[PDB]
Amino acid sequence: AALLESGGGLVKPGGSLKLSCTASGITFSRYIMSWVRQIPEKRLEWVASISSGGITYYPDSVAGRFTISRDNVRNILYLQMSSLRSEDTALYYCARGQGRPYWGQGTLVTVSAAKTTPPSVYPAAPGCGDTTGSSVTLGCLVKGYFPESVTVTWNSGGSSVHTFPALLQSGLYTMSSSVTVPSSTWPSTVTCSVAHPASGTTVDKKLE
Amino acid sequence: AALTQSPVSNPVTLGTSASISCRSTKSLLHSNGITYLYWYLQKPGQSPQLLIYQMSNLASGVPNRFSSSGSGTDFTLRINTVEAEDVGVYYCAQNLELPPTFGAGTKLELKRADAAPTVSIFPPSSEQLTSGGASVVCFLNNFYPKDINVKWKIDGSERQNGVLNSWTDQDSKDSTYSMSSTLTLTKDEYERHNGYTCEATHKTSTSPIVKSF
Repeated sequence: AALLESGGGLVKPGGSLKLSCTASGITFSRYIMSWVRQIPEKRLEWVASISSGGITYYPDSVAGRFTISRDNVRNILYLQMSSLRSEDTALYYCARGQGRPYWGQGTLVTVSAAKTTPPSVYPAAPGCGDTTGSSVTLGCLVKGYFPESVTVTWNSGGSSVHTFPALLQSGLYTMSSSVTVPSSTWPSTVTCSVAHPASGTTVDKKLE
Repeated sequence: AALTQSPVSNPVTLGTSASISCRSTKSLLHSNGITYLYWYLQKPGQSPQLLIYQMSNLASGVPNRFSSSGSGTDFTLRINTVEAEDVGVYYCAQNLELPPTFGAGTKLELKRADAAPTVSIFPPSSEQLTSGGASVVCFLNNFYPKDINVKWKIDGSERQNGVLNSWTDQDSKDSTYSMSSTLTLTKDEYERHNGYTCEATHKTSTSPIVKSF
């Protein structure tokens, strides 16, 4: 049993977008299917619901701009958004809330005018004259990107990782990520992999 | 149907039980005998995870350290033998009637021994320099409690202008806190000085853990 949202992306204010949701092991036509959303600030917000009988419910916030629908044959849930507003930016989830709630991984919807930009990755390694050896702190600085959604990976095997929340500066996002390992293994190539799908970019830099 | 929970739990000692309260303006007890209350968890940088549904049914994968009880209007999520990995924000919610409503979430606070920040400063990378930019970064990792200040000194002078700080949530394995401090400035300005210090004044020792190059 799995629900999969899709269709999210960057859209200009006043624009429109259609989210879809497929499912495995769940027959949409039998329940009150819903769409919910969360702004990184947290706390879910109900967006729309459609009963088994096809009755639609919407909160005032989207009442005449959003349209929830369902294709009972193909078993697909839709969310037609229109006259998109900045305050609509969030992660949208497809959800079967009755009984045991099930929801998808979510799809990001960004309502902005700003131009999307790939991230600039800068290595943070110990310069000249610094306490190193017994466990050293290495890291990668990622700045100059827009669609916040960005993920950093260190060799795919990190437990001493520290990914810091991204802060917005002059319209561009900047976040850093630190790692730590003993110098005894320091000379074994340390590389950070920064992924940023909204830019279709993936940058990797091996420190020192 | 408004569900209300406190924003933060009282600090909890690892290995002991934690309690997270939640209240609804209306009874969630349905005539079929089932109480339509569910709990989900939001960990730092992950998707919401269902914990309990219908008041007392654990979702597969959820260890039995978790349990929920309560009347139709007042509920308690209980977590026994709290582990470091339990940190995050616990949300109660109701699926009794439309429209679906949710609690504001309660952040589970984990208590542990004081710890000093392992500071690490880094000078602008050659790459960033070739692009005209010059930002100096220094981490203050794995400290406790999350209270700290951080101070920058350019050539012995106090600079707080172009400084940006970012804090992480409580570590799911260390129960500690980490912070990042980045002093961003023009390459021209950067070369206009030679000494850069990262000061970390934690509520311990009374003596700041400075680092500079």
